[PDB]
Amino acid sequence: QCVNLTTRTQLPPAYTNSFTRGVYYPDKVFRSSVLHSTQDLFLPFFSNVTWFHAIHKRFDNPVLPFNDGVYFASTEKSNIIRGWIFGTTLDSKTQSLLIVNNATNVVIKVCEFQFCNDPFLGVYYSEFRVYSSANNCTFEYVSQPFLNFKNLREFVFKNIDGYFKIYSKHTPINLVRDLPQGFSALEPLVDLPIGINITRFQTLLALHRSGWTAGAAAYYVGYLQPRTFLLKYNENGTITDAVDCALDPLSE
Amino acid sequence: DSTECSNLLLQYGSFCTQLNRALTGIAVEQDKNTQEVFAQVKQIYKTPP
Amino acid sequence: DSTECSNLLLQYGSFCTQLNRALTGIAVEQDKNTQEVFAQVKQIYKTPPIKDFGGFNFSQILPDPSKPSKRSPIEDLLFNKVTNGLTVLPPLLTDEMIAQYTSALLAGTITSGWTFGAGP
Amino acid sequence: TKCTLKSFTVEKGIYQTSNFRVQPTESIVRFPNITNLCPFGEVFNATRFASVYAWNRKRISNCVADYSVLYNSASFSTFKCYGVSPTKLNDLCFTNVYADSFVIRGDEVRQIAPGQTGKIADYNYKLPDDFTGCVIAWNSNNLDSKVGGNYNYRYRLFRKSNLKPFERDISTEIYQAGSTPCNGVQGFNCYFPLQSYGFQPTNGVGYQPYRVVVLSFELLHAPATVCGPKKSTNLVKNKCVNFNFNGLTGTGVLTESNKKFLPFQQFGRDIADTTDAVRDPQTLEILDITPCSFGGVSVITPGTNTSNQVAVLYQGVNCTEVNVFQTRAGCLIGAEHVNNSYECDIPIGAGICASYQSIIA
Amino acid sequence: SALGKLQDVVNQNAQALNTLVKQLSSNFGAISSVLNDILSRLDPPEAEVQIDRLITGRLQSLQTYVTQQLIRAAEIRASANLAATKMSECVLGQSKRVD
Amino acid sequence: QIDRLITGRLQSLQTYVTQQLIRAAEIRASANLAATKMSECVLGQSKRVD
Ligand SMILES: *[C@@H]1O[C@H](CO)[C@@H](O[C@@H]2O[C@H](CO)[C@@H](O)[C@H](O)[C@H]2NC(C)=O)[C@H](O)[C@H]1NC(C)=O
Ligand SMILES: *[C@@H]1O[C@H](CO)[C@@H](O[C@@H]2O[C@H](CO)[C@@H](O)[C@H](O)[C@H]2NC(C)=O)[C@H](O)[C@H]1NC(C)=O
Ligand SMILES: *[C@@H]1O[C@H](CO)[C@@H](O)[C@H](O)[C@H]1NC(C)=O
Ligand SMILES: *[C@@H]1O[C@H](CO)[C@@H](O)[C@H](O)[C@H]1NC(C)=O
Ligand SMILES: *[C@@H]1O[C@H](CO)[C@@H](O)[C@H](O)[C@H]1NC(C)=O
Ligand SMILES: *[C@@H]1O[C@H](CO)[C@@H](O)[C@H](O)[C@H]1NC(C)=O
Ligand SMILES: *[C@@H]1O[C@H](CO)[C@@H](O)[C@H](O)[C@H]1NC(C)=O
Ligand SMILES: *[C@@H]1O[C@H](CO)[C@@H](O)[C@H](O)[C@H]1NC(C)=O
Ligand SMILES: *[C@@H]1O[C@H](CO)[C@@H](O)[C@H](O)[C@H]1NC(C)=O
Repeated sequence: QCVNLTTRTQLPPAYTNSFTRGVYYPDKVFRSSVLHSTQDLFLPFFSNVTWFHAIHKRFDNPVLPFNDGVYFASTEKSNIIRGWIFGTTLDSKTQSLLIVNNATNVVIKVCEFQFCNDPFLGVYYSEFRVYSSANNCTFEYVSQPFLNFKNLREFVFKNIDGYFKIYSKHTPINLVRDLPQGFSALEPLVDLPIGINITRFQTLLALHRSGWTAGAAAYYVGYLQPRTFLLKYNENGTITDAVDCALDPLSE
Repeated sequence: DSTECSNLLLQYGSFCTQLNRALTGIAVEQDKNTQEVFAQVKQIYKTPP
Repeated sequence: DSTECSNLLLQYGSFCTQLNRALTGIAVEQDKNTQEVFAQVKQIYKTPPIKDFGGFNFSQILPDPSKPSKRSPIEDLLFNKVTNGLTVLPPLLTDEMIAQYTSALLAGTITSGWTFGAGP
Repeated sequence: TKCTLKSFTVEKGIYQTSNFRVQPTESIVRFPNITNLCPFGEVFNATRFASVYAWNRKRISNCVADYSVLYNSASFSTFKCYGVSPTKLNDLCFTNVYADSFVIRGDEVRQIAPGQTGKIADYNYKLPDDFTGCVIAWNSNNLDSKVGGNYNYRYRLFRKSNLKPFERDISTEIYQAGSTPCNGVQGFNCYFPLQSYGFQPTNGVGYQPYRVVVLSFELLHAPATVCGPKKSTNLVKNKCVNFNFNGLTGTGVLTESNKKFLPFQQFGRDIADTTDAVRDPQTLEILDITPCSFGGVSVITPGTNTSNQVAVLYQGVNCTEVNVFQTRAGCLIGAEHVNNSYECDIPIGAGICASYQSIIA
Repeated sequence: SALGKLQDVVNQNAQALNTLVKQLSSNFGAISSVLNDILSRLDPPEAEVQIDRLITGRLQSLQTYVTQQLIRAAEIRASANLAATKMSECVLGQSKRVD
Repeated sequence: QIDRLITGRLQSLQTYVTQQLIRAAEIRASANLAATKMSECVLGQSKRVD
């Protein structure tokens, strides 16, 4: 089942500042009270991060590139954002990745989904229209639920050597509109052995029905580049500060 | 300007950093030597006409 | 702890002995330097209990009896302001004995002037 | 001391002769508590394999793997391993195993190697230059041959570019070897990319069907899943033991650590880039690896003209791990400690000196 | 920054020790920088080559460290001789030497 | 071949830096002597013979 959404309002996507967000733990090694220099796929400091809205009539589900990696920020309240779609052609010709977080659990499936043009979820005030078929499935993984704007969700999606690394951080905030300025190191959430080609990704949202109404939410998409960071590990093994080695001569 | 040469040179580690640091120490040592020898007065005196 | 690595290392000869000899020479040279700088007096002089020096105050440079380290306030400030087969050998003269040597030199130069450096 | 100084007369003083390090006592192997065997049988003893252009990859994780079953059995003509020893594979732990099975001819068995060229290496199956694993090839004449020709095993003969390592290509498009477009029809200068082996049992040993399984081991930084059949021993602490924690080998003293590991972290490391903390695979306990007591042995002696009595100093070693006297410089054996103070004759260190009067300190 | 000379000497010695320890993390062209991994992964014919590469790299690093240690020892010896001269001439007597 | 050139040039550069350090120590000793002569012979009258 597929449904066209024909009540959208045309608006260009916005841009804002990354500040000092997007830092994740580069490896699974404990380090304490040290300054460690690492070269990895990181989000540059103070970069131009793309801003998408969900407000009522805005419903931003565009076609975005994946490139090397994706930083996904979410200023979320009342749980509209439910999952992501990864793939290359997003049809039955190639194999695609489904990540969903419904009311019970988080489901990861690697199948050849025949995706709809407008994949979405729905809340009645009981609606699931994402794909029409799933024929060849190789990987399944059922896990715990991962999840004024009250909640900040940071995720980092990387695909190296057939491994999909998802890094996550949950932050209590009270800022109304933009990204708060500060530092928060993203802990690794899951490592998935999907082994598939990913060049395009989709955000999955949830409708609110009595047509449809979009709940208030906002998300941000940034792109990772290979660069060097100097990370500071405190006495408790937590990354408390970082330096972008190629940003400006002071940090260099 | 050979990138393959630099890629092979990266196998040897931080030798270049040590050589640059030693030369920098020598270079600041020369200025320190001149400062100790000649700058022994903080008043610039002149002879009478 | 690899025996095969040491067996292969024995092909290079007495390089390890040379490096250990050089490090031992440096280590004894540091103790010789400390002896040359601080151990210039064979008498441990002490100040009199009454600090009557004609108005001159030496409390900031004489050792403090209240402190367990027996250091001067200036020396205490100086000590506060300075912060896989490797071993650190302790120095032959400890910090309290070096402080005792400096205290002896201070007592000699206060109570006797330059006379203690040339004789009795 | 006489042998070290290369002289029969030793002057008065202290001389560094050798180094002391405490030997390990026990050996402690800690592997995860898994029992289920991963299907090497379904990889090797399958009824029908796949062709080399569509080579079959099976992911292997979370198992005990007995590699000496594959090694010692007299069934594989080639068991040639790259980057690891075949006999040592029982004593190692890997995060993931890729088993890539296909069928080729005998003369193409050589082409399954890093840094080699041919039709299979360029167009069908490419191995990276940093390959760590084994290549296991055995003859399959009774299974893969038939009188009149077995044409169900095809290899890719034509491609525009060479394959990347571990890239699978199953596309069937007509190769344009000339200027004329092919439009999906074979003909002049337009060939099908897949070419049949055409196996017969009367063929030569070069044209003979060999089944090849390539095992590649992910040794990268990750939790280890595939482990050998080595049995786990009980944990002993506060002693110098050799340890094998999930394939990580070392020698040290395992103690309790106050380091609060995050739950995704297995190892610990410091500014010296040394593994000083590990997570126990079984109890999920974080253990501090303090390396064991060591130091130098110094022989304190007077002149051989005076006396032949000697004392030994173990530098930076406490006296309980070796006339016993504990100094800050180390443990001193053979010299009696006195409460009287004299001038320094033989320097020991940390305010301690030695003299001869017996040897006193 | 009053006590910069002593802190400079302490920092130089600590940095030399840190560099010498850090040089163990380099493989010097071998497959790994850990000797136990090579001894547990490879047969002795190729482990001999890998251990030989590690030995020559670490020996070059150690000789370099000893060379700068000897140079710094000479510098510290000159400074200590100057300090002994100042102790003899300024503390134990009155000096006519200007500055 | 490039590795042979790299190790030869690196050995040459290490030799150059080592001899430069030795000459720097010698020049530092000479400069300390010159500063002592500046303080004691120019800024005052010295009783030291020669
Ligand atoms: C929702 O809209 C999309 C695009 O507006 C529809 O996709 C097209 O559907 C027609 C009819 O089947 C095809 O001829 C086009 O080729 C499709 N476009 C693309 C790019 O593939 C989609 O069918 C609509 N959904 C429903 C349920 O009608
Ligand atoms: C010498 O100097 C010390 C320190 O300046 C004097 O000690 C001070 O004495 C006053 C009055 O007794 C106290 O209020 C201060 O707290 C003391 N300071 C310290 C650091 O002890 C001392 O009085 C001076 N004179 C003599 C003869 O020692
Ligand atoms: C971000 O990009 C848009 C267009 O791509 C540009 O107009 C805007 O100025 C950029 N912002 C920053 C901070 O660079
Ligand atoms: C991944 O997909 C893109 C486009 O879908 C393609 O250009 C690229 O070659 C693919 N890579 C692999 C390894 O299949
Ligand atoms: C969530 O999804 C899983 C699998 O897709 C399903 O088993 C479960 O019933 C779903 N829960 C709800 C509340 O829809
Ligand atoms: C994928 O699914 C299609 C249709 O369900 C089937 O024809 C095809 O063989 C499948 N591919 C694999 C590799 O199983
Ligand atoms: C580290 O953890 C301890 C709790 O044991 C806490 O008291 C301390 O503040 C923490 N350090 C930092 C920098 O947060
Ligand atoms: C395959 O089957 C034979 C039966 O004779 C057995 O001996 C052999 O061990 C099996 N191979 C594997 C890998 O299990
Ligand atoms: C097996 O290992 C788990 C850790 O995943 C541990 O909780 C459990 O107690 C172990 N069981 C036995 C019998 O050792």
